[PDB]
Amino acid sequence: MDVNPTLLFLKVPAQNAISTTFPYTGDPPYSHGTGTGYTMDTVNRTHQYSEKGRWTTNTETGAPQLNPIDGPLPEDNEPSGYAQTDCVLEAMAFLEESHPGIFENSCLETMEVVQQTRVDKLTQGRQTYDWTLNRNQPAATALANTIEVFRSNGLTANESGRLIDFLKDVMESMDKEEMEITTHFQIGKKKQRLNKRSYLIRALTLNTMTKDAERGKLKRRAIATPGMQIRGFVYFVETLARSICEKLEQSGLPVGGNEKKAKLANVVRKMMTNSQDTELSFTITGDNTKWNENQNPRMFLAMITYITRNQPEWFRNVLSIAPIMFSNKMARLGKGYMFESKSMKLRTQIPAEMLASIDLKYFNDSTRKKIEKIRPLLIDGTASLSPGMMMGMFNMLSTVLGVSILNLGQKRYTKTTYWWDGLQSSDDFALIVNAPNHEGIQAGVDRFYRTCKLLGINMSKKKSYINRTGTFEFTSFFYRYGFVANFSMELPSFGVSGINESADMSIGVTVIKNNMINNDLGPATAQMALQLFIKDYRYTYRCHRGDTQIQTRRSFEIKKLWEQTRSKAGLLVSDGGPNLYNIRNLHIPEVCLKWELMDEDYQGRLCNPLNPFVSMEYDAVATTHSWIPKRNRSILNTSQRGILEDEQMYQKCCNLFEKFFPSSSYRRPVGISSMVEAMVSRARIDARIDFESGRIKKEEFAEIMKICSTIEELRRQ
Amino acid sequence: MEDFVRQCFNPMIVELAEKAMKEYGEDLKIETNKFAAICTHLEVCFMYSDFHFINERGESIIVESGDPNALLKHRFEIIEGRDRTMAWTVVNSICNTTGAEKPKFLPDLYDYKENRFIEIGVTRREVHIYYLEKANKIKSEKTHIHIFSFTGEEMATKADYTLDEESRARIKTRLFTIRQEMASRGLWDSFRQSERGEETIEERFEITGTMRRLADQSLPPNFSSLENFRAYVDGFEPNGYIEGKLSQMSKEVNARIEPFLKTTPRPLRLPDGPPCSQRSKFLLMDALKLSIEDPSHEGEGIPLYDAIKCMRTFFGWKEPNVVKPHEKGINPNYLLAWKQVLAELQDIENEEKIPKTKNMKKTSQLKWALGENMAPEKVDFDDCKDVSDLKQYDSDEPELRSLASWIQSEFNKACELTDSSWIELDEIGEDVAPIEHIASMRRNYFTAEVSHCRATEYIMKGVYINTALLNASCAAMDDFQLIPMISKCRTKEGRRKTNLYGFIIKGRSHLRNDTDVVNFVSMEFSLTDPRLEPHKWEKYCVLEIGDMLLRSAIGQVSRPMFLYVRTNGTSKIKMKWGMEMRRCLLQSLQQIESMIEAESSVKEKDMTKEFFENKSETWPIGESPKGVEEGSIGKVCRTLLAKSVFNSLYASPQLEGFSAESRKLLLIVQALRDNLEPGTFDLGGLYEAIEECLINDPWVLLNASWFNSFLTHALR
Amino acid sequence: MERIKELRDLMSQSRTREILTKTTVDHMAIIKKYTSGRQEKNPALRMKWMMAMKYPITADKRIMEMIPERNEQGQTLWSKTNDAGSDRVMVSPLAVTWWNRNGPTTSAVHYPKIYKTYFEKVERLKHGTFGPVHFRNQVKIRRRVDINPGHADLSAKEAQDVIMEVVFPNEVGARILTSESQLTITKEKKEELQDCKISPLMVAYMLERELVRKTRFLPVAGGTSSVYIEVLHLTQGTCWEQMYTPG
RNA sequence: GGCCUGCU
RNA sequence: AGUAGAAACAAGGCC
Repeated sequence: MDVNPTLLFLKVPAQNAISTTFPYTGDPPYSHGTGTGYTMDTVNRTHQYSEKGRWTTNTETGAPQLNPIDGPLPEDNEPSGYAQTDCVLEAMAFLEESHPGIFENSCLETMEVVQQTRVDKLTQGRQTYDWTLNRNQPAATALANTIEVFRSNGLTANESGRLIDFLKDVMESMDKEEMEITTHFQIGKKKQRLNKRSYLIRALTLNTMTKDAERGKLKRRAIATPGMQIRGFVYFVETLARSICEKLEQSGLPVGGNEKKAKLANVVRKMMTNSQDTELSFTITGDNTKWNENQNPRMFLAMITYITRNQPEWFRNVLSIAPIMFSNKMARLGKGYMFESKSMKLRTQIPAEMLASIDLKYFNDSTRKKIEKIRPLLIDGTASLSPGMMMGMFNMLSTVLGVSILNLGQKRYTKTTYWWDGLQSSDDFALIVNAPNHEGIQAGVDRFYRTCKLLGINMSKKKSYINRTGTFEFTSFFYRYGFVANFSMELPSFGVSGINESADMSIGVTVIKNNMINNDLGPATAQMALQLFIKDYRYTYRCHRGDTQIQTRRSFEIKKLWEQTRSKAGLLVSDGGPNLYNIRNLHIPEVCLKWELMDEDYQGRLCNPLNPFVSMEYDAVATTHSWIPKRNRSILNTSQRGILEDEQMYQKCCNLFEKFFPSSSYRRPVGISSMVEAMVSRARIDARIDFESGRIKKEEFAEIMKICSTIEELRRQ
Repeated sequence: MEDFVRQCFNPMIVELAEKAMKEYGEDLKIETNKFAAICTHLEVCFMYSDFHFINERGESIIVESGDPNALLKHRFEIIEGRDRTMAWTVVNSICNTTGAEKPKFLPDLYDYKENRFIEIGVTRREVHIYYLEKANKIKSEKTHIHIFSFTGEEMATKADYTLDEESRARIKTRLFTIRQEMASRGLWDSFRQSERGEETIEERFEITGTMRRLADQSLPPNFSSLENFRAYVDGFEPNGYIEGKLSQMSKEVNARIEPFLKTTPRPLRLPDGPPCSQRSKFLLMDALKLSIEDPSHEGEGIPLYDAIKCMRTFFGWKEPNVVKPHEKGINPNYLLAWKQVLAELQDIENEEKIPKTKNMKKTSQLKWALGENMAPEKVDFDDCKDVSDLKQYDSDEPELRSLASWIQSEFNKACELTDSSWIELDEIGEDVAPIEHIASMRRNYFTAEVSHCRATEYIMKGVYINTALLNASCAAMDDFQLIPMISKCRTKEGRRKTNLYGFIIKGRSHLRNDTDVVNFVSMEFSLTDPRLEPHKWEKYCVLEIGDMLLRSAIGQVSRPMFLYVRTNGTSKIKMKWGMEMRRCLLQSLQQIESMIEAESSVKEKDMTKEFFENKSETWPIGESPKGVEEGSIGKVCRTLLAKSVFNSLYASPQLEGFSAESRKLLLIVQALRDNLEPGTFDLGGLYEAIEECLINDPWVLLNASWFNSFLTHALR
Repeated sequence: MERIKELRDLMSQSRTREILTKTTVDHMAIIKKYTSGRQEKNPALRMKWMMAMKYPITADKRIMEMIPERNEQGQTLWSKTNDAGSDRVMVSPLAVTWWNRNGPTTSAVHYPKIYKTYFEKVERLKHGTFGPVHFRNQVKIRRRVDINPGHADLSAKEAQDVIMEVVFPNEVGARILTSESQLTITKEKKEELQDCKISPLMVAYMLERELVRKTRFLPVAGGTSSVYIEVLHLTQGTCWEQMYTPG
């Protein structure tokens, strides 16, 4: 016998054994070196799908830009970026007609959000391209650097504390002849001055990198991160787009997985069964080829202008600035290139900024051609990327366009025996087409494809197939007369997360529980997952049962703690205690599950607020095991070594402020008063009301007021 | 204009006015009358409060000026002009302390002795109208409203004037002077009219300057400005534009559906070239074990002492010599490294205490085998520009390799049972629910059928080896460490046994990125001659190290004993994922239990017991020369476990790409098998997408061969 | 008194004085998140990698006078090297376990009140009664159900208002509890929290845990009661239903 | 030659 | 050499 697991599909249908086809038990593919080659490929490719457009020289950045809107209609089935303004506007008009008042209500909601949003909202994000350092920095750090630079240059409307005032400062900075930033050298500081054009290019640029841990692809991809000037406009546009999407039944982007499955089941039920005996029904499991490279921000501006019709001009402007900036966006090429010399046995690193002047003798044919083709678009170490979006950032608005295309087939607009419906989430869709005959089915499919080509959307004919309704696929959800469980996609989440002992335990048990609830994880499979998770947990944190004689760095303390305790069933697994978790206990925290079994000494030492250790929703009880792991500590060798002292001092000031304002941690403070002013005013009023009726009496009240007076005198000085 | 409001009003007052306006986003440039009104309000409130300190008990001194005194008391607390947060904080605090009714709107001041809030307003119109306006605005009104006018007249509730006559007259005179002086320039004209407009604020987000010009270059080609585009969109009317250009568009833009029939699918084309070679981190089917029968658990022991004991149980060592050379490295270095390991083992043995972790001397042999000083020197591009060989890093397609028969036989062996149990899982809470008992019974069936399996032994080997390698790499980034390859099994009789597969010499492991490579030298015992499938041992240097006398009926065979020595490398991500190979059990047994539960719904009772004991149902799990062979549930469990284990051992981007692009085709074929009239738009594209991933990975090539076999047997 | 002298001390130095003078209250949050530390993209890999180091965790500097530098066997429990951008020191896991066997002890009577929802779940599971498991095709339909058992029927902000009123009376702001239901909730939870020395923030998170209702869209079959959604993992499956009566 | 760093 | 696969590691930098 020659074992062949694939032959298992000769009896078990593919959807009922699809988990076998997911090799999610091995390491995912990772990018090793630069991501500049991928960025150049993306720029060249998105400029190739629109080469028949109009070429312009931007008067602000002096950069070449390509406009394929209202370009020649495609004569082939290759990817196209020549979207027609009339077609997009008409699709929006029909989408509004089928859902009257959708745009107006969405605009009202977005207006309320815009008028009530604050700058602090921009701190809830991951790596953002800080232009002050030309580097990816956390959202809060980049926001703080931008605010500091604006205040230094004289743009202080952000002091109002409203996000829209920050956007006003962002726009006002565009009209400044020359800005000034600070640079660190290998330590002190140096003031550098940027012209208007340089600041424009730095504010319009997106930093590129390579995407790691990508499952299901042979070649690596390039992703992008925006700056801080464009993120507030993007936030408002995303608010409007999500408001629109929530009111569309053909959109599944803003909802969860189970909601996606419910929407798909509902549409299948409404399409197939209700179809009469003579009507044929088919399902297309479509993926869009080069989705982002053919999404032109000018069409997004057109959609925004249509949606915001009959609205205040300020709202239109603030929601239009984002597509305007993405239409002029620049892409930073990336890390650069590494060269090797075998005879002399050395290696060298060239930054991407040199690609505009480097001699092409060091590159392959592929990279030489990429650089030669992209050089015309290179402006100050960055490439023009006008033709289309780099990666996402408007997934909601792209889904809105896709849902408009889906809604254009209600049989009111086709005016033919065939019609279509379905679900679409950016770069993926399921399309149910009903028509009385195979001729009608194919005519409907052809019209849907051709209308997609008229809006800059392309159907991937290699990754798409059409069968009879009842079986299909959507975002790795395999529907076969009902969605089937795919445990493989969830398998990578069955180890120790890496937060800390208590958090890891809680997260593991909660993940097992949730996959039992949603993803049909079996009882025996759940028990085995629990056992394996506990084994990996003991082996990762060196917390073995203590009765065992496994020798580790942590084993002496665990053995002594084991011997000390009388009731050893109350010890946490991190303290070398037994595992009491089972199918009935997956929703209970370990501390509470073992609470009545702990010894009073151990219980008090573990759950002590005085411990110096304590500083996907999972419940966790605070214990000494909620420590925080160490930090990277690679800062000490870089020029940016002064950030650590600044962080420490900021933490000191914020801790003192919390000491003054107790609720500073529960709800974020609001107010334009400087920190010192607010603290001093609070101290004055508190001492006042305490002296009048409270702990304080006259002499120490006077002393406190004297200290406050000198504090304010020092503030003014 | 603003020169006026700055010259007359105190810089303190104007600064507070600027703070108040910029709090809500107004601009003194556009709304000047509002700025002046705020300044007037703040000054009136302050001078209402100023110079009037309450004495010991309830009554107030109208002091001549701010005096240095122990009586820091004030008849009023100034809530106006602090901040939204601070003003409301003061309001809440004093309301809680004194119990006064909370004002729904921010008041101006709070009088302590009478314990009540006071609202002060300055009016260009007559006082009574403004008073009744704020009376209707302020209901639940226990606060004392006092209203002044720029012309001067006064009013208040109950005709009650809290402030004394002289201070109010001073305030009146100040407002009077402000009004006539401001009129002396004539701005009183604008201040008469601006009152009603000031109260409401109009938001003024406008596009100007640079961002305006950019707005004119972000439109369709036939538009010259954003105003024109916005007007066009506002006047846009749907007039069948989509249909017209659908008619104009060429008919070659189509999605013609190609029927997918039995004769349509084509067998996947596999790459041609030299046969593929073993790439795993250790020998899987060729490994040999040295046993000591140690009653110690999975980690209860010192690996080096266990290795020494396992090597002392075997006698028959010979002067090692090269049998199958590496053919691209130095074989003498491998031989000397093996002898060095032997010498270091003897040295460890002779000493008193067995070290838990042993460092290997960095000799020339291990220096070559572990790749030290191999990385090129990092230089600045300015210092190396004219060097002829300077060029980009070699970035080409991996060399093509043909599929070999050894991988399929290896997978066959990985699915067979053994006479040892390779899994003892942790404990879990005692079962209290009937479903928990059912789960435990099903789990015991699974572990009974899976524990004695070569795939589980491979799982244990990989987990142990990768854990040891990661811990050694982090602990000793500079020292060459010797790590014995140790596993522990349960014989069928119940006795415990420790097994030694060989040794790993780990080199320097200053791993910064997840892809940074740590090199190591693997030395594994075996009985399989390398002269039978040399293409499988391309990167191994195989020595002859001893002889074995294994029990056989033909006297005793006295077979040889080779040592496979090779250089390999691993990564932090690779090591981390190899430390989690036990998810393969989860995948396999989750599929098995999903099948069991699918069959248990149709038959209204659990069917794990019948499936496992009765051996009733069978599934196609392989093909024999006569045809397709089917096996019981246990063989299916073992086969899926081996598939997952080899996915983990032979992970590669090729595997992921092929898995996705072949899942697509398999689902198309399944739709065909269900009579769903499947169709395709570009099948050649899908095939070329599947075939681009088949380059050199033995596992991926074997999977492609399996898919071809499935297509052959399917579609009939 | 103790706060204002510390404020003066911080205002004495030029750098902290500038930070306090220029930083507005609105930006207070931003500077609290200002950090060079980047969030980890692969936490599991680092935790498996960091746990092999000496001193892989961090602790307050207080540990230097609360825990000895070495235990009986001579193994280091903490080091004097500070974290990257903090005053905290880097310490080993032996410092944790040591604290769990020879550290200070306190009365844990408050914790059953702190995490009282979790203890309620514990006791409801303990007193529950099981029954026969019925194997049959489960028609699990996906519905939006409330997960929080002790829901008081308050939204996130509507409940947060009560939280601020009961925990932070003077920081409530301009909001007045309009509904009499919220008012009586405030009365009762203030009556039971007259003197409970635990810090206000844990009280706020207590009351968020207890009052705020939460919804989630899950595949349910039968039940639909808030206490039955708690053990959905234990009462439903693809081919089986476990009859269970929570206590 | 020693020390410093391993996501900055 | 080895890992690996469209670009990298095979330690980095400061005296």
